[PDB]
This record gives sequence, C-alpha cells and structure tokens, in this order.
Amino acid sequence: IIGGRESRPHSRPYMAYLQIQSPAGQSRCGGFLVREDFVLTAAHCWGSNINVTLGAHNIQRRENTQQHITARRAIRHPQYNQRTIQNDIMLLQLSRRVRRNRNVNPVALPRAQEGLRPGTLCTVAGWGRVSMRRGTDTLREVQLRVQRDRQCLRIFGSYDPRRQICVGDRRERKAAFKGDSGGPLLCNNVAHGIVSYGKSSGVPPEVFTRVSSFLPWIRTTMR
Amino acid sequence: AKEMQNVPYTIAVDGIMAFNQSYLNLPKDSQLSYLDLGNKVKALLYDERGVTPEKIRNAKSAVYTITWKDGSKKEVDLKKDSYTANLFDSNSIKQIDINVKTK
Amino acid sequence: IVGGRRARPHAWPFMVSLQLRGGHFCGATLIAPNFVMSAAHCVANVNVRAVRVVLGAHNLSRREPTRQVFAVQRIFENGYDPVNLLNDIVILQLNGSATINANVQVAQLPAQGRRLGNGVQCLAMGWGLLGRNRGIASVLQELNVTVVTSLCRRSNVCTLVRGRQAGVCFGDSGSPLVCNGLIHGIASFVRGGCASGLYPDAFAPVAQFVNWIDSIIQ
Ligand SMILES: *[C@@H]1O[C@H](CO)[C@@H](O[C@@H]2O[C@H](CO)[C@@H](O)[C@H](O)[C@H]2NC(C)=O)[C@H](O)[C@H]1NC(C)=O
Repeated sequence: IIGGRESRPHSRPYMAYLQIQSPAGQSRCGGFLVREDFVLTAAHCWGSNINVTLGAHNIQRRENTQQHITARRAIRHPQYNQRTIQNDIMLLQLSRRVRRNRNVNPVALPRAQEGLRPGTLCTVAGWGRVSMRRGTDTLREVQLRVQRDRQCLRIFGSYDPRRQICVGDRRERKAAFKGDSGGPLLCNNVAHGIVSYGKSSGVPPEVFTRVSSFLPWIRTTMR
Repeated sequence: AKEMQNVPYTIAVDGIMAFNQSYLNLPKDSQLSYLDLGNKVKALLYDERGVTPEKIRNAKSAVYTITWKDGSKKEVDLKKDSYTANLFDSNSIKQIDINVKTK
Repeated sequence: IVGGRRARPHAWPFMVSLQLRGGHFCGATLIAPNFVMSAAHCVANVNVRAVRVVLGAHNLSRREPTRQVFAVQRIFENGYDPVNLLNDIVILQLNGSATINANVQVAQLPAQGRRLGNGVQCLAMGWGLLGRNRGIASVLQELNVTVVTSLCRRSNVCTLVRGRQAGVCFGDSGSPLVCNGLIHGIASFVRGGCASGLYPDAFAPVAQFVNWIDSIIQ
C-alpha cells in the first residue's frame, strides 16, 4: 500500500496473507475470507502450493492469533486471461475450516450485479510494498475513490467495466501496490473489488476485479 | 546451490503490471549465462503473462533490466539472439524488471 | 569450449583465468608481465577489486603451486558499447608482475592494421562450458577454428569449426584467438547459443586495438 497508514491490529479480520510457492519461484499476495472454508483472491496469485495466514497483523512474527492453513484447492476462474489480466479471480478451498473469532471472520459479498458510483469512498488493505524501496511487516490500508470508467479505459486498453472497477485518483500518491494483489476493495463494509493490476510506477488509477460480476461462479464453486 | 536465491522481479506488458510480489529462484552460489537467464525470463513471460516468442518478435520493444548487487544495471534486448560469452554469479543479481511493449 | 580438446599441460603460458568468489567467469591473456587483456563485458557489471587474475593454471579443479595469482589495480578500456557490442576489450593492470617461467609467459600480439581473412586456421581456447551439459571445464580446452567472413559483421573477427558442431561457449569470453602465433582475438559473443554450426563465434579484433594496447603497456 502506497500513501496509507498502519492498520489498527485485527481491525480487518477477513484479511488473508498468501505465500505461494512453485518450483520456479514464489509470490506473495493478499486475499480475504468469504466463508469459514474459502478465501477469495486474484487468479494471477495461483501457484503450486499456497499457505494462507488468517488473523495476522505482523506477518514477520508468529503471533498467536494467526491460523495457518494450506489451500486444499486453488480454483482459478476457467476463463482467466493471463495476457490481459481479465477474469482475475480465484477461490481457495482451505484445508480446514477456520476457527471463527474476533480476529478471524468472513466479509460480506455484494448483491448480484451491484454497481458502484464514481466518487464512492472505499478502503483497501494489504501487506504490499509502500514504495519502490521499502516494504512492510504489518498490515496497512488506504482510502481510495471509485472512478468513472473512462479514467481507466484509455490507460488500460483491455479494461472492461462489466467485469472490473477503476479506482484511484491520478494526482494522488495513494494506491495499492506490489504484494497487495488479491486483497479486497471494501466499500460500506462489503468486498466489492479484488486488487488486480496497475502501472509499474504505482501511480493511479488502478484496476480491481468487480466481485459482483462473478457471483454465480462464486456461488457455484463454493457448493 | 540446493538452496536457491530468491530474486525479486516485475513484469509489465502493454502498460499493465499485476500487483503480486514475486521472486525468481536461481541456484544459490551458481554461475549462469545470459542465455540461461534470458531463457528463464522468456519462460516467466509465458507462464505468468502468456507472452509468446512470436509476441516478443513482433513487439515494438521487449527488454529486461538486471539490477546487479554493485548497483550497476544491464538492459537485455529479448528480441536479440546475441549473447556475450561470459559467466556471472547468481548471488550478484538484486532485481529484474521485465517490460514488453507491443504498442 | 565445445567440441574441443584438452590443451597440453602449460601449452599456452599466456592464458589467464579471471576468478571471483572462486569463480572462473572469464579468460584473459598475459600481454605484459604486469598486464592481462580480456573482454570489456567481462568486468562491466562486477566489482573489479574482488577479481583475481590466475596465471600458470592448467586444471582449475586442482591446487597447482605452479600458479601465480594477482589482483587488479586499474582497468583501461576504449569504448565498449554494450548495446551493439562494439570494442569488447579491456586491459587490466595487476597488483605486481609475474615470474616468467615454464608455466607463465607473456603472449605476443599482431601489428596494428593486420586483419586476416577467410580460411585462416586459428586456435581458440578457454575454460568455458564444455557443452553437453558437462559443465565448466577445469582443464583448459583448445579448439581448431577457421576464420570465416560470412554473416560476420564488419567489426569482428568471426570463426567457425565448419563441418561439425563446435565453438566457444560461456566462460570463454575474453580468452585469446591465436592465429599464426599471434593473439588476434578476444572472445566476445555467440549467436543463438554455443556451437551452433550455423552462426560463427564473434571475437573482438585484437589487431584493431594494437595502437591503444601499446599506449598502456609500452
Ligand atoms: C590445430 O592447431 C594446432 C596448433 O596450431 C596445430 O598443431 C600445429 O600444427 C602445425 C601444422 O599445421 C604446426 O605448425 C605446429 O607445430 C603445431 N602447433 C602446436 C602448438 O602443436 C594443428 O595441426 C591444427 N589442426 C588443424 C586441422 O588446423
């Protein structure tokens, strides 16, 4: 997160920290708990083995509030497009149900085809980098505004407003950044978006997957 | 070299960069050629962003930039088949930033 | 060297290994008791002061007290352009001078201007990769080559082991190309990969830098 603030510890108890390992390399991503047994995240965060940490604030410390669970199944959307980063949504079926408590509990999803007006204030949270030079051990968050689609459509030629959300003001140094992928766009306490992509510079606007456009696939996959 | 170096890398294609934080494994305390590393970069371009060899061929530009531990940078043109005949240490690579523009 | 042969022990006492963290990354040529000469790209992204110049080596896997070892004081280059691979040469001053003897002798360079042409028979050598994923060579290798003037660019000396798949490979960069007794070449780059039998290996033209060379070692 660029231009944000350290989270109040455990104030966002749906947050999931993802450590992804494959023979050729690793990745770190965010995600969010949507049922006691499923985490939603970005499909470009997929890999051979996925460790999920719930209940964390400092991911560099083995805090006793943390629950470590492996992804039994990592289900990328079947039409995920790696070239353009479209349909960028993945469900993780966890190996065990989480123990729900104050530090671990799911977040609500939007209603079908729910929309978001430009100007809506949302919060995004994650453990990603805060600049080119520095990272964070603890959870950070920033408030961002939903934009009119035209702000993204010219910069990101493959942007599709039917399946994605355009977020962030171009003149601000406030954004999600590297390592924040898969974390939620929270508007009015509902997860409307998933952090997906933007510019190498981290300058806004940036693109989020529009959760409401995938609710049937979500529901079908979880049952 | 059983343990591996984890070198941060970024991929931008057509002005789009995914916001994961990713690392490429290289054998620790190993020597490598620009052919080896270039081929690893090509494999990564394909498996992470679906970028094919033909796409690198027809791209306006296709490069990757190695930031070495000394602070020096080398820019490698992926469209080229010329390789310097030297070897370099895997522990000397601090960062790799890959950028493809089909403009 | 791919498709080559083990050099006779101390056959070429002007040959040099450049090591770093114990690693032969490039070859080089004793051009003066206090000066070696290599390829500029061999040192453009490394800490020189860690580099060790090893003279009188034969089997790098073995300790050989015969070996002399030095460290670089100063580098001297002449416009290595990496983008287009022009002027791929460097001369390096050691932290002393070598004891010229049975295992260590200064090489001999061609005349400024001398060019050479299609069909000359030269020898390449080095400790680069042996090719069949056999790994890097500990015993110095050598390879009969023929100068080709083909896809070769105007600004290089290019070579081919025509008739079979052999050539220079990685770690052979900087090593000499000896033609009629004279170090005419510095390994600079390969095309597509090693021992293509399609593209010649490209060497930097030692004979094009003779001028500057003398200007630094006299
Ligand atoms: C490969 O190169 C070596 C070294 O130059 C050749 O061995 C030389 O043979 C020539 C005769 O052509 C003699 O002038 C020298 O006495 C030999 N030199 C050494 C160092 O032994 C060898 O004949 C070459 N082979 C080919 C096919 O060119």
